[PDB]
Amino acid sequence: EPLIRTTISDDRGEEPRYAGYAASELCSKGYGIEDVIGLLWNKKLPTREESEIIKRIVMISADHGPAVSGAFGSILAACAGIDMPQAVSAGMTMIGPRFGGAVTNAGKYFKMAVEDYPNDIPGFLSWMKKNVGPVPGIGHRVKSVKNPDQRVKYLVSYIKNETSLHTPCLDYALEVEKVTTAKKGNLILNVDGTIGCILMDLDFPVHSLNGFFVLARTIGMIGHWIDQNNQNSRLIRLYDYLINYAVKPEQEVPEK
Amino acid sequence: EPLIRTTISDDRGEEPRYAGYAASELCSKGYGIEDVIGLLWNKKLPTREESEIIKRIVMISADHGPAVSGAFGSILAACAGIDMPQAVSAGMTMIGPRFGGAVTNAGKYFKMAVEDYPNDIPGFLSWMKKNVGPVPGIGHRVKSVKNPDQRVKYLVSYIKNETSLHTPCLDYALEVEKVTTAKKGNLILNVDGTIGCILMDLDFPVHSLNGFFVLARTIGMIGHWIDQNNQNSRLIRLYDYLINYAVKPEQEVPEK
Amino acid sequence: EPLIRTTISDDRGEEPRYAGYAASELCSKGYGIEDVIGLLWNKKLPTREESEIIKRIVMISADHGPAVSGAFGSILAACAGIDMPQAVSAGMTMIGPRFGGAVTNAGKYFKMAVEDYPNDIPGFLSWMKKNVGPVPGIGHRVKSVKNPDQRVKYLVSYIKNETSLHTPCLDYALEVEKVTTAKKGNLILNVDGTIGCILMDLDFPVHSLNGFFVLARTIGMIGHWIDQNNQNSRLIRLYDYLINYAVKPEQEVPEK
Amino acid sequence: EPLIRTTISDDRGEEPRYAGYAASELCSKGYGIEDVIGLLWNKKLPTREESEIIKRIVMISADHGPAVSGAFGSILAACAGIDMPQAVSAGMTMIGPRFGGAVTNAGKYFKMAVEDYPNDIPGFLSWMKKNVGPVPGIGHRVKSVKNPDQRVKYLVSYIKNETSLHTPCLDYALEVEKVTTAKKGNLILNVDGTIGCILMDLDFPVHSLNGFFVLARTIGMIGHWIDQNNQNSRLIRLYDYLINYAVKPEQEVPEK
Repeated sequence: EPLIRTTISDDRGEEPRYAGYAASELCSKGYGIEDVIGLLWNKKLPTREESEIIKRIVMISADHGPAVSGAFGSILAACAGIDMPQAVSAGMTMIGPRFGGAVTNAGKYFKMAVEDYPNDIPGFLSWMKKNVGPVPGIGHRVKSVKNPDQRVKYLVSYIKNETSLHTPCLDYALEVEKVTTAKKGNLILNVDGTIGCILMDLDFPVHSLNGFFVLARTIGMIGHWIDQNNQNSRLIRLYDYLINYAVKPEQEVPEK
Repeated sequence: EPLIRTTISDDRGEEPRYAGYAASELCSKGYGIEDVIGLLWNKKLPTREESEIIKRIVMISADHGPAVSGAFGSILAACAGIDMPQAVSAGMTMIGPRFGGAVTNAGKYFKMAVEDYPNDIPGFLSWMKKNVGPVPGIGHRVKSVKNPDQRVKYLVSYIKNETSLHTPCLDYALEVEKVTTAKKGNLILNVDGTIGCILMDLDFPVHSLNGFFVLARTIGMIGHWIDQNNQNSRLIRLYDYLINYAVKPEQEVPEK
Repeated sequence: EPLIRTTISDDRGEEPRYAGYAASELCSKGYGIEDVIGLLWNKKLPTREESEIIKRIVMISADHGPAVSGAFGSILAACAGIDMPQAVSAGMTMIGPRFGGAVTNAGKYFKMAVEDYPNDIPGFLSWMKKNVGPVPGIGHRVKSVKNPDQRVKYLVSYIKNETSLHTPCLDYALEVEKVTTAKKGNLILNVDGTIGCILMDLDFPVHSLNGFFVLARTIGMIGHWIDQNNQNSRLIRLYDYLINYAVKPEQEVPEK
Repeated sequence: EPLIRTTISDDRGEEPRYAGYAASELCSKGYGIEDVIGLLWNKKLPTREESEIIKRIVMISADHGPAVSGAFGSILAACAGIDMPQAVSAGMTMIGPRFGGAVTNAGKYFKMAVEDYPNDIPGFLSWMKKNVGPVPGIGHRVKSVKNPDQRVKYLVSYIKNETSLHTPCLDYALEVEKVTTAKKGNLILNVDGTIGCILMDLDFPVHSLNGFFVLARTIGMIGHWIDQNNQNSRLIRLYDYLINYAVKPEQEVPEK
């Protein structure tokens, strides 16, 4: 009775087979990292145009500076003298509802919009406000109509002008963006919404969606760990004035 | 007084700059994930031939089945119902001296061989036996002269026949392999030794070396998590006969 | 302006204050680890009976062998040569819906049972079957009416015969057990259900419930890491026959 | 044939046996968490004096505010919406050479001092300066002769006045402190040095020393996670002025 069942990778031969294809044969025939991602996560070789999109999603989301949770977690561990894989694992642990997770929720709700509200953006927005609250993939702290997110503008322009891919989730999100930005300038289609829609339009299943942010941000977290080690950075201690000690009154311990 | 100092990535503009280059501009000009890796880990755009090698190292090492520590850790967490980033972080935590770590040690000692024993393989082997023990990057449990590692054979053949790159560490390791395999057939140049030498020959610094295994194996760990979730796999419990309970004699608790 | 707000601990003096009490003063006056747990997790010094219960919950939950996810994760990392904190972090990552998490759900649903179905076990069981699935805290793979869980029998007997604590959630769960075990012998009140109910009955906040399993099992995971290191245990590799390779048929890679 | 060998815990009976003792029997006879720690980490029931020391080490070490790496890592994950076990695993990942790790080094080097430099503090200090660097367990950022660490003063006073335990490592460290504090007021025997020496003097195995900091700080990290969740704390973003962007000059991407 086997303990585990696996379907994606076979290491038993002279080299691993990813969804039935020999790793060196993928290399030899000119395939890339983006193609191995499609094979191991979706058991399907991407088409030429899908491959170009996967490559761009990873490149555009590789890093977003040291202030955000994943990179900061990796930096904190690097400065505490932790080895690279363990430091990057601490930063990766930050990926969830507030850091990267909106990719999945945006994919889910824009897919629902296409299926249940195809010719009804007001109905979709009304249902979202009532049942979810803010629309996942809409809104940014600083990026806006006046200050666009070039990561979004580039990905959208590339998929629309350099591919023939039909993108109904992304198309719907772009129509919603026109409405939400008319309400408030900061209500843009953000990079999580963009990637979430594109991945649904590339036929990736809902539970694979987070893989793209996890993998891409690992590139950046490894980079931040290397950077801190190159600088011989010292242990981080949060400055006292950055902490609000809203603690209980000091008390004497009562006798038992 | 800033809390942290960063040198690799600037998110303050319309899009991130990786070692001074705009992410969308790298995409537009036909660069890939392998190029973003070079920028974020080494602050240098790889040459055309270096880029082809980085791409192949990642593709060849993306996964090696579910039995090994990283993939198995990710599977265990997936079967316990843990979300993808946290499950992959558990598998990534396994990367160290026995799982992936030999890449760094092989790079270090073959670089030392080139510098200190250039025309003296017997001297290098004698020093290694006395001061280290088995040579890192030499030996495999099942792969041998009779059963070659096609991952090694492919990477070596590609860098030698499809690039003009000078590879002194790899060349030295290949010369050592001829000697060690003459001693015992299983003493091949393994994939860790191969990649470790190539990365030293691509001028990556010693402490960046582990990034390649960490990033590549994240592709596979994400895949294994998705696979277990697609199958709706049940909680793993190690079968009783697989555990040797070499426990102490059962004793009564003494009165205090 | 402050980055974080904290309410539980103040390190600024000659020693830390936990919910207002000096650590050495707690030691001096004969308080224990269980008292520090109550202070840091609930900002309240436990009463003597509450302290006795917290102590017992931790002792009973410290470990449950090497086959379960947390201990096994810690062992896998120990055998891969990973340092103790990082190895224990990998095992801790396994704590979730299938490993330990049922403590919180059992607490939540038995509290709901007391409030919404006080004299109606059939109504509670019907609602649970329809809206949740199997009742959290009910059932075990091997423990049963014939083979009782002495951890449960002890905790129940102690709280009923050695304390005056009012336990409505636990009382309800015990009444449910009388019904479910009459249906099938394995439908016992399990240790997660027992602890979850007791914690609810102790008025511990819903957010804190998982702390008890996390802390207690850390004792066992540290032990397993030490044990594997004392034995100089070798790298674990899952035996080939324990893996079902339900992989895709081998295919040639198509030309681009 | 078995995959793993275990010696500390047996779950196969009606309840787990820790180093041969039944968990409920330890509870019944008045033993505590500190006794379970001795059993699972050292396979020996502590004596009453050893038990009192273990209890105090854990209580004194439970937390040291939110500014330090472990607690801060747990807070960062809590504020990113990560579940408790995974958040605490991120904080635990910070435990290493700069955060908690000095306990082991101080134990190791003060044991060496007793064995190799018994009546020779200048010889020990000279060897340490030449071969190690700053003496592990000596020095503090803010605690000094003028501002003592009450955690140290309490533990030292308790073991000297309330036990008959022979403490040669601790005695040596205290003699070193008399010399180093005469050189500079901040060169005190710190809490890591104190605990490390005491653990060595208790004959705990070198492999186990880190267990005490890992376990104790898990109490605090769980507390910090609960605290942030009670407050419904927002996502942390490191303020721009706290980051020094020492980035490369912006450049155009060259054509391939």
